[PDB]
Amino acid sequence: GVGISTGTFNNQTEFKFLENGWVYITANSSRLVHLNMPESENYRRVVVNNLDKTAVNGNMALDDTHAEIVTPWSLVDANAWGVWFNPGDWQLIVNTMSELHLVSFEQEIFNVVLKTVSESATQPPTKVYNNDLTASLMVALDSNNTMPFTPAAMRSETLGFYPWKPTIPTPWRYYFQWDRTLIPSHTGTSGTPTNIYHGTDPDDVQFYTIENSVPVHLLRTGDEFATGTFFFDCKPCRLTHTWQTNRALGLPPFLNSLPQSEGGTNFGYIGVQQDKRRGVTQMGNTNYITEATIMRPAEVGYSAPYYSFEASTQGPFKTPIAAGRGGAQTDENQAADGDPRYAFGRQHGQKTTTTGETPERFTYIAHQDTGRYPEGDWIQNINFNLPVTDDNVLLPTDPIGGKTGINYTNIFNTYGPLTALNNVPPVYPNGQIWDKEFDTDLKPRLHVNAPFVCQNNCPGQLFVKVAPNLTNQYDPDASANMSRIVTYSDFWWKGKLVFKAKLRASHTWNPIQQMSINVDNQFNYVPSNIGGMKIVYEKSQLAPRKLY
Amino acid sequence: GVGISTGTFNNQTEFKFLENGWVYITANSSRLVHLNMPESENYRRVVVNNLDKTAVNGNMALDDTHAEIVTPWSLVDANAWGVWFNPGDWQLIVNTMSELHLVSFEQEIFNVVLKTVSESATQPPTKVYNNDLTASLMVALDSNNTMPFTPAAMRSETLGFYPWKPTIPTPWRYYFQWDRTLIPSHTGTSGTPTNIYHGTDPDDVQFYTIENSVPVHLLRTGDEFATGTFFFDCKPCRLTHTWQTNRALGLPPFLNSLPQSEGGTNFGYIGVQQDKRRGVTQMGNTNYITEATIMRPAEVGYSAPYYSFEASTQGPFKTPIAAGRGGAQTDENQAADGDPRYAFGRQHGQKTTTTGETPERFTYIAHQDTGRYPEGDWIQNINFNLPVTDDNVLLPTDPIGGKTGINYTNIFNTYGPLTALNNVPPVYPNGQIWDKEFDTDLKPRLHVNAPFVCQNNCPGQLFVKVAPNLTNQYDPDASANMSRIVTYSDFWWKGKLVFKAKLRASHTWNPIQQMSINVDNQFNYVPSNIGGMKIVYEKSQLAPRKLY
Amino acid sequence: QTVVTQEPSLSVSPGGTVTLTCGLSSGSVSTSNYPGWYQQTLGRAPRTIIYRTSSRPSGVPNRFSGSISGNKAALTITGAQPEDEADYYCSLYMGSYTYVFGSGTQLTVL
Amino acid sequence: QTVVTQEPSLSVSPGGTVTLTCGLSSGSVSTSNYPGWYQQTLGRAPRTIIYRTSSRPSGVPNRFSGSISGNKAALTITGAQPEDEADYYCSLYMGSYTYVFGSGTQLTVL
Amino acid sequence: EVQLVESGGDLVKPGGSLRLSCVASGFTFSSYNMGWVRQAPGKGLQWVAWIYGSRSSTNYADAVKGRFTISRDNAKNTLYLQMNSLRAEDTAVYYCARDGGSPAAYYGMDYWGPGTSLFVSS
Amino acid sequence: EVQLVESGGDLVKPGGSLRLSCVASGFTFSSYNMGWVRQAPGKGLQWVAWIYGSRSSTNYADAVKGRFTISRDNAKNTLYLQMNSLRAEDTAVYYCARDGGSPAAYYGMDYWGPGTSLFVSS
Repeated sequence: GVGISTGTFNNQTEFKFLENGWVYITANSSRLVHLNMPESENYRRVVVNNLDKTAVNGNMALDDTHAEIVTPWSLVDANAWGVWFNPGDWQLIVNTMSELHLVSFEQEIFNVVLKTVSESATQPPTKVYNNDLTASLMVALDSNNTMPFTPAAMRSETLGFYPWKPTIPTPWRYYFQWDRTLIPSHTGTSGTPTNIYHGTDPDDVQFYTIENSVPVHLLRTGDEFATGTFFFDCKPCRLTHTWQTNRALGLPPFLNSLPQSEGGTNFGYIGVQQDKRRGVTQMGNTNYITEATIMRPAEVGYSAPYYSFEASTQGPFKTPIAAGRGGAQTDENQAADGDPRYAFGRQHGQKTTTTGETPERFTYIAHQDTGRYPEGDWIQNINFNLPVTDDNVLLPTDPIGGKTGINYTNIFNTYGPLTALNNVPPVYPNGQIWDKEFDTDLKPRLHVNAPFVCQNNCPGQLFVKVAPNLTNQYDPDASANMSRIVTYSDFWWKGKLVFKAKLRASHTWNPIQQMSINVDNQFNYVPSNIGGMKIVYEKSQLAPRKLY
Repeated sequence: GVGISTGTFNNQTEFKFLENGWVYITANSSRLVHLNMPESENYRRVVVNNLDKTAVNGNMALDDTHAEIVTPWSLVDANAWGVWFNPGDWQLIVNTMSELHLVSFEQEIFNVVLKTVSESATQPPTKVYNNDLTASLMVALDSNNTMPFTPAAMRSETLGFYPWKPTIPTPWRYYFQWDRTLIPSHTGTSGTPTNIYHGTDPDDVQFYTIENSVPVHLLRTGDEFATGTFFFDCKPCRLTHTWQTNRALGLPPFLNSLPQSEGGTNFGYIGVQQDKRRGVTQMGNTNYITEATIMRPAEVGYSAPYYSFEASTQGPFKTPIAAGRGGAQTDENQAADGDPRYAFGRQHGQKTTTTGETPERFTYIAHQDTGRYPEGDWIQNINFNLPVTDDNVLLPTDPIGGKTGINYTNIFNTYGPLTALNNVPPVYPNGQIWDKEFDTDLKPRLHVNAPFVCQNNCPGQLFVKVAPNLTNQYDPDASANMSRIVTYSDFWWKGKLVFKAKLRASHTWNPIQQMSINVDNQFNYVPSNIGGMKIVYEKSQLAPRKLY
Repeated sequence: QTVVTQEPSLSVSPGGTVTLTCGLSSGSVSTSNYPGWYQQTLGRAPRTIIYRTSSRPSGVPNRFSGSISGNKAALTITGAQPEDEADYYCSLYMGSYTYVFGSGTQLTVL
Repeated sequence: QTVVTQEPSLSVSPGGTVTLTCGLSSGSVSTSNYPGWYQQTLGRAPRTIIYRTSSRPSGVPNRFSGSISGNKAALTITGAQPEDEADYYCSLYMGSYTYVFGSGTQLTVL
Repeated sequence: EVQLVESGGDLVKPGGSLRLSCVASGFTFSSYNMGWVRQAPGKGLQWVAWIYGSRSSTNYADAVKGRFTISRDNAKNTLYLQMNSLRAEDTAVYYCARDGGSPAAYYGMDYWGPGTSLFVSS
Repeated sequence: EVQLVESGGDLVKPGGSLRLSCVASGFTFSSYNMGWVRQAPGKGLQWVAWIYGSRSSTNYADAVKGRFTISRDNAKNTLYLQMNSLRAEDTAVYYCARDGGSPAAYYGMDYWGPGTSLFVSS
């Protein structure tokens, strides 16, 4: 009814420990969600065009041309790690657990409140807010996944990460098909590169509406909505990283001479000439057996063209890579391709008291060593006459195409049947948790944006809207915009995310890396004197595991 | 038989996780123990006397005068944390667990080998080692605890901490009663202070022998000995520290004015005059209610005379304290009374390749804040007229007894019915695990050397000896020493220590302190290029818990 | 010790083409040396003309071109202007993280 | 500003008793000031005579005694020897971690 | 945009020490390898020191090894060159140098400061 | 046993900088609070700087605040006094001072070094 609550606030994470080292981690997340009535009650097909920016030669990477259907609905998205765990919970998970499973998801809307705003004609602004007890909130659960999948974490538009801070839903929109051509150029190109937007292909048109595709529930102040429990079928997520490169696979060479005194200058020596050694190599025309030429079971990681942009029907897009750059751990400035960069606002980890539109940014460096150091790569002749001469070796400094800033590694691909790689680690708090699998016939082996992928399906998107609150002067025949009473809603969203995790075991004599609070990061986890909070990112795959 | 093994080497720690967040931690420890035949086959009553050292005025703290029975037996002691856990196991325990229980203990001796040494008459030394298949090893388990309790961890004489490094037992001895008087002096005292050893009281004589008190088993090469499982009845051991001082107990004062801008210079203010405030204080003659005078439920910690030496029948001994010094965490140089200092050799954590008799030493600073900062203490008149004048206040800088280096805090005791304190934390790897309770009528509330105390009893001490290997010329009537064939033994000792522990829970938004490997301590856990190992100490009570 | 040799002095008429060369007494200059060319006027700090043997910083006129000729680095000024008269210094990346600088060439526009 | 005042010059006959005093222009000297007394000879570094107002370092003759007299620190030399003629400096601990030094007293043994 | 300003150059007697400070603006200071070059009066440019990487690894020319120390403070966006046991041969104008390639270094001085003169004379 | 040796004192022009280094031996350097005192030519002793605690907290006299920096390296058992913007009033003999009370400081100079002379003159 009007004066009866329809739900309870719960934001507790429970760790129920099972037998055999397994734990059920049920994270509860409760938020107060504020929603305004849509700017327009219609669906719009809006073409965003920034040909001015890309008309500058060399700016083709800044292309934003696209077409989107803007809908009157808003999306309630909780597909981010920060929506579910605080730094203490994440510390417990990443320190005491070795693998993580995604078990189930539930969400519900309760304690719906709808208020109308009456603004007076007095010259200084003044307004009052009245409860509209008969107003309704339109809630649609796309449990069949009919609507396009538009996760908000990629735009930093999920629910807020603070239980005590009210959050908002994101206005929903989806991509409409378009055709676009953009010939790349550079500073110094003469003429106007081909840069046109060709329109839309009629055979690819797909105009979706929530009304025609999903059942819609009208919730009054005394109503509540529950989606029901959804159960995932994803793969386990490892909370351990691998450190072994191809150089550290298998049996090391026997050292016939060992150091007689400790110290950094004292080295063990194999004691056998490199061309007189025993072993197996894939180089059938050389007698040298070294750490770089000896046979290994397979290849850890792969090389791909980095900062390569491929053009397709809808324009250019960067070629993704599964693994981050090698050497970003020895030198943090080397983080670039494959090291995801997260930019977020005050709702999602940035200092809440900051002013301005500049977001808080961080580049994530994974502990796994599956990356590549292209500056140390090279190609050489099949003859393999050592030491190699100039014409028989292609080095990373050799120009490709006549460009001194482009080398073969930029266009180099080593993906093959022997490539072995890991899934992307969870990124806390701004990383996505689960992502829908592509509906293609042949599917990618992994996604670079979420550690869990939906093989069959994952829970339907939740859409909310303020039902039209018409005045007495509504005329559907009029071409002017619908006249509505200014209405807004505040409702409580509660979600339950259930994981299954395995407790880690100590395999080595030495201790391992753990996340800990210290003097440097001590104040990143507590509020300031005025209430300013923040959530800094945390690494997940802290403990190491042996690859081979 | 001769060619049949009687046991298996096991040095694995198993973490079997139970329901409700409990885990059984069974640590297995296997060692190769080398034992030489005793220097003498007799019991000796030896008086150690160093009156020369203490005859120097001011050196009374260096008194070593005592009397001990030296026995032909050796003690096998595994009552140290390093005997059971490696740094990885300890990291897991201290990071993932909140409390620890001592469940059970087992030990056994197997694969007994006895060898005789034949030394040739050739001028350059040369010798051979022959198996004495009929020789015996005498093993006595004092399961009834008849013999004096002499834990070896206090002398750094337990078994080695490395599974792959053979260890030795410690020759066993116990204290014999003696009377000693030593009048304290100082540099500048005139005359010879009273310094005598008065002998032994006949009413306190207690001469123990293993033969007359314990059953003795004769183990040949094909024999093994098992003590059987012993079960403890000790109290739980907390793996969390308390941070709350009396200044942080209860409801804080309400701040009527809060800072309007974040920054270290912006403070909240109570907004009420200290003499106009409301609350409860134990000072019935003052209207001031402040953070230092407001009533608290009880007292956390206590003050005691530090570096006070009490003399008794057998001489002077330092007065122990339960808690360490306050401020040793803000300034590591303040560690002194109550902060245990451990000195150990190469068997028990010191770099195994070091040379010399200098031991490796470390002072343990506990994370618990139950200590005292005597420099901030003071006494003042009951009148309590503020600001206090010279004659109405006794400060830590005021001489006591006319000595400018002694103040009231040196003789100050605040232990009372309101005192609340914690048990001593485990010290890894050199700390003792369990200790026998005193047989007095009134027993101490805790022990400062081990976190677990034996209420009724704890497992009997294990004594080993090489059975006499006589030559053909033995004559018991001769007053000369017994002539024996030079014999020694090597046997494998295996022990199982079972703990019950509770997994910790995340109670706060922020993360907590965890033990982690880093660049600074990275090489403290791995061998050097020549095999040099070490075991640095680790703190146990890392996570905090609320006292009130 | 590494020594970088370049013409001590060079001349060019206005609107002409001139080439300044930078070699090594022992060895050859390649793109692995990342030859850099910097321009310095009297009483002023050096100005970067070329980096990575071909890249001129934004604002550098196109008349300056960097290349690798033979076993040396070459800086070619085509249509040299009066303001191009200055001391041009060549920097070679000698591996590891060591840099070497040439003696410098004083280019005067007639 | 804290100012430590002590007698600029003092004299004592051999075998006699002399007292050097160290006070504060504003305030009084107590054991909380940890008065220290240091002896300096011509062309030599200072030598610590007294610390904590009563403690003389090992090797300091017993004829040097530190005390608190009235509202000042006192260094008494009894049976003064010829080698005691030197500049005696007084140090006061001014709270927190601030130290102040007196002007110094030139003690000459007649 | 990218600006480097050097300071601390002053007349100093032989055998002394001096710290040159380079303030950088218009770019992320910590993301670029920095260095110090020097030009003697009437002589050509000579590389002095280089600081590179997130670990602040340092390399020095043979003429200043053991005597010069190159460091950086990214909080202040400052580069410090501390010279000890200064000689008459160290008298010169010292230029701040910034490499423009953060993830792929140009291995050449992308930006230069105005320079600070240091005179060593008895 | 306990020995302190100061070095680095040299003639320097006004406005310059100089680092005095104090090497300590015969005791655990990190366990004792250290300091720098100074005596002007013909003047009395004046406290300059103090370093105390395991956290290396530093305090300075008003005459040298902002200009002097006191630091310590326990690995080298060394105490560093870096003076910047040296004035003619800074000309004096600087003495290393060691407090003998590790857990209970004497709050007085227990041990002194021979001292190093610093002359500031144009």
